[PDB]
Amino acid sequence: GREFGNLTRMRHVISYSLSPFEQRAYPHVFTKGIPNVLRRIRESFFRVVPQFVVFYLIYTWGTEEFERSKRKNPAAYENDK
Amino acid sequence: GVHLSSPLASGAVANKLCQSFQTFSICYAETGLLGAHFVCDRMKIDDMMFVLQGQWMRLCTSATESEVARGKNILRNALV
Repeated sequence: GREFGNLTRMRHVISYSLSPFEQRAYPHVFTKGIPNVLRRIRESFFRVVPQFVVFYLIYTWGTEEFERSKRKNPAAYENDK
Repeated sequence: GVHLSSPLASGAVANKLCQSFQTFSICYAETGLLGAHFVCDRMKIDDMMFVLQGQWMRLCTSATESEVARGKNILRNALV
């Protein structure tokens, strides 16, 4: 079960391969590669991105509220007189 | 004999690797096919490939005259 000699029992399968020296290292990396990457990105965009956008909104508001708190209070001095 | 044979055949029976093997050169009008052919038990394929390639590499160098002389006699006898 841990040696290539005996791992599983398969039947009726064929495989075809070519030598590394008989083929290009970057085949269709301009017409077929980029579109596949775009498919990958698009297929998982809405599953991740939006949550991290919420994080950014929480981060900005926080900082804004923190600084907003340190501003002096005109309502604590109107009557101080 | 267990080790009384060509080096590959001697290895074929030292750890009981091969069940049979042969060498061939199928020539055509403009091309051909050098190589070898062998049967294997399921758990011994890797060893036979290692030994076979070693002998080819050993022939690409380290070629003793006596071994060549034996090959020539075999070829003469087989041809006739």
